[PDB]
Amino acid sequence: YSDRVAQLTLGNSTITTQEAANICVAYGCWPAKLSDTDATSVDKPTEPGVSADRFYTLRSKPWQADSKGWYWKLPDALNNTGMFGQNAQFHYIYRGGWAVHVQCNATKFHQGTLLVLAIPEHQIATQEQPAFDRTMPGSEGGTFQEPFWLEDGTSLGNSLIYPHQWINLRTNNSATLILPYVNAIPMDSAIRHSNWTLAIIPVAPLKYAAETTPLVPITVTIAPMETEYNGLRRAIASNQ
Amino acid sequence: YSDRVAQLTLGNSTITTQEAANICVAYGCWPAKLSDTDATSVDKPTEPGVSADRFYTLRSKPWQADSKGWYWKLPDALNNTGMFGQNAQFHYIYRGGWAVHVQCNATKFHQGTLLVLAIPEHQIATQEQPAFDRTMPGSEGGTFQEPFWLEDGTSLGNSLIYPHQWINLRTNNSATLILPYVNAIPMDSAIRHSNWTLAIIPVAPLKYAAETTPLVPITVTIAPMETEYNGLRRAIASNQ
Amino acid sequence: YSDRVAQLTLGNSTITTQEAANICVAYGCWPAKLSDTDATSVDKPTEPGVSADRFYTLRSKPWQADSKGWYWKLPDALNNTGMFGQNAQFHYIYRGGWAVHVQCNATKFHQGTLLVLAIPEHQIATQEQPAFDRTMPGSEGGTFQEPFWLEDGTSLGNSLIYPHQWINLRTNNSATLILPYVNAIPMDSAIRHSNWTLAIIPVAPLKYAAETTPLVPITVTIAPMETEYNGLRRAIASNQ
Amino acid sequence: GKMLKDAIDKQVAGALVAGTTTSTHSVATDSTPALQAAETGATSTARDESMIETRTIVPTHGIHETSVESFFGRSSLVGMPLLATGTSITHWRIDFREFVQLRAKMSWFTYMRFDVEFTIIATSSTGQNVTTEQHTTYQVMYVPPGAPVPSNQDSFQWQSGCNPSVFADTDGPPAQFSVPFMSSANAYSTVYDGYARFMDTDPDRYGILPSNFLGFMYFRTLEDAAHQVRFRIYAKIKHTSCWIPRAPRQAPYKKRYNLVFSGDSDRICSNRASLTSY
Amino acid sequence: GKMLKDAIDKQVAGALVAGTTTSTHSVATDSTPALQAAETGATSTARDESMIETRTIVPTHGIHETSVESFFGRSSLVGMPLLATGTSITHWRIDFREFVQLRAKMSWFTYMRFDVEFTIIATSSTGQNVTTEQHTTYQVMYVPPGAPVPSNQDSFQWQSGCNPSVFADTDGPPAQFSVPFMSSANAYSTVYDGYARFMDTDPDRYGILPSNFLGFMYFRTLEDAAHQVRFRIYAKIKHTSCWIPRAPRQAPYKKRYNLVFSGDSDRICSNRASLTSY
Amino acid sequence: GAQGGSTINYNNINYYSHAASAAQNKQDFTQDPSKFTQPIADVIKETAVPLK
Amino acid sequence: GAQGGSTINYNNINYYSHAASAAQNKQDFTQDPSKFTQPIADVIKETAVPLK
Amino acid sequence: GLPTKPGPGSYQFMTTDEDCSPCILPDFQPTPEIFIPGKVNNLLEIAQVESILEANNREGVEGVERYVIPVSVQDALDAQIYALRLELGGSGPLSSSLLGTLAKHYTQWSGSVEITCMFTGTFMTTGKVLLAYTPPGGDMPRNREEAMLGTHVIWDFGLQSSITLVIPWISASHFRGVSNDDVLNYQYYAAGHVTIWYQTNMVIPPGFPNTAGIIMMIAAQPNFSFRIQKDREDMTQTAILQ
Amino acid sequence: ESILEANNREGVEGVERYVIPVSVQDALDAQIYALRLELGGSGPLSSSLLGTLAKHYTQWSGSVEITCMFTGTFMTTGKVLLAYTPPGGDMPRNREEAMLGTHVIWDFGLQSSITLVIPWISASHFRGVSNDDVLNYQYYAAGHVTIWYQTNMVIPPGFPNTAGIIMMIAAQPNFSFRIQKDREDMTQTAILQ
Ligand SMILES: CCCCCCCCCCCCCC(=O)O
Ligand SMILES: CCCCCCCCCCCCCC(=O)O
Ligand SMILES: CCCCCCCCCCCCCC(=O)O
Ligand SMILES: CCCCCCCCCCCCCC(=O)O
Repeated sequence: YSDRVAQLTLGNSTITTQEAANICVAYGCWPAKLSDTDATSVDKPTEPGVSADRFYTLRSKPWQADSKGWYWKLPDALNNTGMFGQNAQFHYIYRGGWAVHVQCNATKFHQGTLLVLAIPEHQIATQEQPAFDRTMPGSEGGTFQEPFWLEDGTSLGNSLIYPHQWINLRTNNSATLILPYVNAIPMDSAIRHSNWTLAIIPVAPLKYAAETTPLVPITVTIAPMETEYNGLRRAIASNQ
Repeated sequence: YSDRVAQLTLGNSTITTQEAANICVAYGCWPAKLSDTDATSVDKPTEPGVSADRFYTLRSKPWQADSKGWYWKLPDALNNTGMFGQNAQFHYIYRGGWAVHVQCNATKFHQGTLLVLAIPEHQIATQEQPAFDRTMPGSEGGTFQEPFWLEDGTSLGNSLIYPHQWINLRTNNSATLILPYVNAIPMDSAIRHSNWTLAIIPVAPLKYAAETTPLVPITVTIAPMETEYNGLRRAIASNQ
Repeated sequence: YSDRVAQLTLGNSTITTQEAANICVAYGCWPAKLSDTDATSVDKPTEPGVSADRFYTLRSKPWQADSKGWYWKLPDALNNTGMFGQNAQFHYIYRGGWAVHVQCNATKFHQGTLLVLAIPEHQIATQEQPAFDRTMPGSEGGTFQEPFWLEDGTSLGNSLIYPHQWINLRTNNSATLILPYVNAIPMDSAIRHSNWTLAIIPVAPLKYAAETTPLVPITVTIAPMETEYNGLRRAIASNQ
Repeated sequence: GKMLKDAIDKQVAGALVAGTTTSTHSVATDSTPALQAAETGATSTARDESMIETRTIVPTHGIHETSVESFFGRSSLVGMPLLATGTSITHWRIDFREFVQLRAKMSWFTYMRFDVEFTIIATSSTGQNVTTEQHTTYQVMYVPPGAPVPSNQDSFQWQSGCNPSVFADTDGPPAQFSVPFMSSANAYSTVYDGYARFMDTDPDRYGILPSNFLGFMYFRTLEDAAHQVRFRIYAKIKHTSCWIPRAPRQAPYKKRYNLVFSGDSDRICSNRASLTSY
Repeated sequence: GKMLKDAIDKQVAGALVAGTTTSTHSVATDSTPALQAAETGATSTARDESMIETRTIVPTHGIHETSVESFFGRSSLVGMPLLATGTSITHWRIDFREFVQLRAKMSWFTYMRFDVEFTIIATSSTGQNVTTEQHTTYQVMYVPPGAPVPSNQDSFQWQSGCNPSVFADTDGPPAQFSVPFMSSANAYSTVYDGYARFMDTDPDRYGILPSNFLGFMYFRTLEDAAHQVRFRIYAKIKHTSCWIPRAPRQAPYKKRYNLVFSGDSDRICSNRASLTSY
Repeated sequence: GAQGGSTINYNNINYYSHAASAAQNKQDFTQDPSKFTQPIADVIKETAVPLK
Repeated sequence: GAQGGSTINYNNINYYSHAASAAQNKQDFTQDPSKFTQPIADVIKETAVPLK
Repeated sequence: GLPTKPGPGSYQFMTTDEDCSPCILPDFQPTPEIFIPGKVNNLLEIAQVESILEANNREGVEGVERYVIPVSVQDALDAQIYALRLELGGSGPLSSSLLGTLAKHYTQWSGSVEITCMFTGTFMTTGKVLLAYTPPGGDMPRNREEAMLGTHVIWDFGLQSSITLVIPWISASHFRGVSNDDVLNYQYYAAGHVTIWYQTNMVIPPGFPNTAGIIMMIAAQPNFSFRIQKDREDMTQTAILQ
Repeated sequence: ESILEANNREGVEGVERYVIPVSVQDALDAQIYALRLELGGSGPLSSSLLGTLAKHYTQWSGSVEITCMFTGTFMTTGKVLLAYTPPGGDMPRNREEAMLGTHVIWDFGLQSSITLVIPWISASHFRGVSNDDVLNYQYYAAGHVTIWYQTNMVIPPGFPNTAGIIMMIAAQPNFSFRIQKDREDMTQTAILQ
């Protein structure tokens, strides 16, 4: 009856929103565990359960007048966080989906629109091949410099092919996306490869009913979903 | 479940409103074609269909502080417009109903109330018998000079006997009326006689939460409904 | 019993002739409406009925000693006439057939023969590509300059392949042709394309039993048949 | 197998001409088959048997050489682009109007729906146009309207990722390929009494139906040519539907994109000095 | 026979486009199909019939020219190695990234599983690049990663005991061969957001997925060439599976092994002087 | 057809996928000459007088 | 297919051993546009209001 | 590989080949066929349609007037109106008609032909006409006495304006040659003569037009056919059209 | 659906080309936007998902829909007229002329977005994608899309007097393409290294 009110409970953690639009389920595919027919790695996976399948909140971002956008690689952004981070550090290979929740509230006296992209295999470039601090920026995420080109020589306008929602401040204060695992192989290393990029790009700029511009943060909350890990060894934190 | 949201599709044209009140259907009578028992003219009518049964938008009016009201004769106001206008020009006699939609949006920071009358056989007078520029004002419509007397020596207060809605800015931004054909004969000439008058009269004046008064237009959209025409000859535009 | 006496009733209009030959029905195909299997345009057509499906009389032509012939494009010739003309002006595309009636009476003291061609897709040329005043001459029609070549580098003698009748003054005073819609597409624009040309060419010259040559007019009467129109917009009169 | 039965169509040409029944003499006021009226526009209905005394004739002659398929179903030249050695590139605009024999055969009808078999013969020659030896691959690229045209022999347009191409040898067998009915319309039009554009009545756009025009064939050699190459482009029309027969072209053709003719002397057949002798 | 039935697959392209149902006028507060909410990320559900009064249209148009198979199922140039006369040896690194038309077509998807038909056209020419006569066999050897590469025209690597080779004539018909889906992965990847190596984050190994790289084609003439040979390598993608559509490439390609673009003027479509006129 | 008289009898075998690839059709199709020779509302039988 | 309308009907005959040798597949496969156009947990029927 | 022996005719291109050939656009799906009036399946449907003879081919007559044979009030008996060699080829009046222009595309013909004549005088103008067909072997008939010995119809001017002379297929062989090719002696195929004579006279009331016209029309009968396509003689070009 | 590069005015760069301005008007019945309905060429539709697919094809058929999303404040009101004019003439000059065509009227409110369905209205079953001049493919002119103020944009005192529409476009299920062709703007002058 109301797809404007949602509650998301994973593990010991629960999100609510009174202004959602709906929930985007990418490609209509809920995250799912790997079947014996597609699996190759012969060791028995570790499935950590609620210790890792829970919402984690990243540090907030201020939405400024000039903001071009922000992005996070997954699992990259959560590789140093909690028991997800530890399971990803201690295993050679990892698989799983995501529950992404972007929060940004403002007033009925504000206007502005965010585009919230989950982009699979979002390889990035500009006039130059990017360094590690941009390809794998960590929990703090990176920023766009070519938001029009979607950092990749394509166009932002056509990125609605990717799973997305909007945050249009007159309508909603939050976007929710459920992401299945996407890859060309069954499992893959968490430190060497980013399967998804969460991208939040301002399209209509942020305007206030006065010239005094109070602080309007954007906040990202991400839960891993249906995770497996194989290849247990020592903990390795980054591909460097 | 919601009579505040409406959609009206006639021909190649569609209206929407997210703040309607309901739809007024005058005398509970949906427009209908003329039956063989009441008809007198022996020739086979032309029924133009979607070429004429569609919404037409008149030019908008500014709602000013001093506004006394506006009025349009029907079919008079549409006699020079589209294929309705052409079918009405080329035939001696015409019959049909109306779908009327009055639009006026303002803010939650505004107040004011419009009365939206559909008055059948609205013969008008003042201290003098009126000229043609007031009895048949065309697409631009006329203005009231005696809104209290409803231009006719009656009273505005008692005109709620006529089919009506209000536009009260705290509640709705649009009024919709469906009008059946009304006459004492089966068909009648479009250029010589006006069966209905659409009257929009301010009752509570327009007030703004500041002294700076931005432009608040009123806009009329009218669709003919269930039309027939008999007596084909050359096209005659006006009774002059 | 008598194919010399005919009556043609379309709309509010009726033609008679006491010297017909027969009625030519081109390709044995009575005009017919467009079926859902061949139609492409998705909007619901306007079918004006009797308001347009009626005989219209063009201005008459004098048959002179030197006359080479006359021609009219269809729908071109009727595009500014009546409710046919208005429906053709207000729609992007049009389809329909024709009922053509050529009148020319003279005496039992006269001789002469007219050929009455309905030529589909009659693209014309001479020593030069023709201007608009000849390709789309309007209600007044055009005149042949190369009647032997049928204005098109073919021959008049072979144009009996086209639907035709004769007016041989010793036999008949009128020719009637019923024309189906012909095109390579389902509908087409009335102002940009002429599907048929009505051509009236003297073959045996007009001779009188005296040297004093009274006025012998030719008169064309054309009724649209089974018409549809799609693509309603403003009225556009010509392709210029 | 039945699946291979799908790729076989048994098709038969066995329609015969009409026969003749014997008839005898008729002396009556009842039946007058010889009296006609050409004013109606109908062709005479009178037959042999009703005009003279006939014998019986069993029909034996076929009609298949005048079926529309057989009449159009052979190859004819439609394009002769010359590839020079300066740029080693040429093109042919695709329509059947450069060469008069096929165009005049098509002028018997208004609308025509068909497929096409194209055949390309390449011939190398010297500057003085004497046959010469040159073995080289060439490329024919179909360039549809809106695709960028190659400007040189080495243009990267000849990649041909989306344009179809045929590669063949100048001294090999002729390239050949078929094409379905490609018009946006439901038939092609041999003649067009209209304008190519709205809001325009320029004489150069009268009689121009752009739905007949499917674009261009472009031609290069894969290396720079040593001698000029002449491509001869043949089209055979097949699987043919035809509507609305016309008076066929009689005056010679003069222009590719309109029906202009001389019309100086209004006659077609030759003259004689007297109608009552040959 | 049923055994030959195994080598035949009856396959059908008869999927049609959606039709149209007639509709009538609607005056209600019940059904509002035109009101949408793009914030959800769903595309509009409103259809023709619910927005205007429609007629009925029977579907007649196919969709098969935009099936992924048909869209990729033609040959495109992917490699143009030049064999000089000094060493008579050349090679081409195998990937579809040198020539932009096929690469841009592939950029509509993330993962792609296909087979390949390769076609090789060899052309001989002079130093000034004019076509010339040269009849000689050439050898194309597939050299997979870890196999030693030939260093000369007479290297004993061209034995080819384990590398597959194709031998064809420079002035004969084009060599052609098919290839199954060879990736160690379960699809190829058009784009890769990762590093080619552990313990390394060099920019030159970002976006490099080495499971797309199946090695090299090496080319010699079987004798020492008298004239240079240009091999044109065409690939047709077939039996195609595609996953995860993307925003297609819009900026021109600049490098073979990364997505770098200029991005100096942020626009794609052309400009006008006013939004309310053309 | 190893010959009946004027009957050519052909098995068109198309080796390619598209129907447009097939060779030319050898069927004789129906002839309706009267849509062009007798294109008139009222039939005029041969033995009758045409007018009246 | 010697023609139904827009139905190409092909017998792909592979002469070689490996399936990869076969020509291109002419089947039309299932289209599920709604995994991309309606990728939302709660279906929104066309006649309803989307939000709430 | 299957052992084969390519034989003679390998790699030739014959313009009348009936072979399947690879489609350059194998995934294309054409627009449907819609109904159009007047579908033609066989060009003998056109040949059975009457067309006007360019019959008044006298030197000096130009334009539409070449389509009307003069007919006058005679001052002498049994006069000749018209003479015409029965020929589908050559360049005489039959050559420019619908049947004649189709015959330009073919080498051989068989079957009966009909000629329909329409009188164009005033209602009050009377006359009787003899239309004769003379089988070959000799010359054109010199007088009406000789012409009447052949196949002939006698035409009375009246309410029914037109007449048919059916020229029946009378022939030693099943087919004739369309052309009159001299080097090849195709005059062997001479097909006879058509002549028109005054059977009585054209008679007029005082002061009426003393000259009227016949419009001759020709078409093929249903027993008619053509063989061997050939190039049309008079459809030529000296340059590629631009 | 994908976003139209609709604000293609000379001087607008980057993400801002995706937002059509909408302002408080001081005059009645003003025009917001004008757009020639074309899958080919280089105008705003050419860079969208549908437009970029059309770059690979020669011919098209079917209905198209345009979804518009308003981005003003919650308190900002307005009514908008979206018109589709079938071909034959020019772009409609005033709202009186544009309303004679297919059109929807949009009320800003809780449901943020509207659809104007541009229905397949066409003499022929297919049109040409391109506007090739030498070949007169303007024959295939497909009409006009225009946007008008139906009433006005109205704001509370001191709010932003300018907001935006984000236009979005997609094909309907009755749509198709024919004849693959090379993409015009995907070129190279050298082999990539
Ligand atoms: C090269 C492959 C695609 C080429 C398409 C060729 C189709 C040609 C049909 C020509 C029909 C119109 C003839 C004409 O305008 O005179
Ligand atoms: C020569 C026989 C073995 C060669 C294998 C060729 C397979 C090529 C598949 C290329 C897929 C990746 C395309 C790319 O990286 O851009
Ligand atoms: C390679 C498969 C061989 C099938 C071909 C068999 C011969 C073709 C059939 C020809 C049918 C018509 C011949 C005729 O009877 O005139
Ligand atoms: C050498 C064995 C001959 C077998 C080949 C028979 C012809 C190939 C079948 C083609 C099937 C599809 C053709 C079609 O109907 O369009």
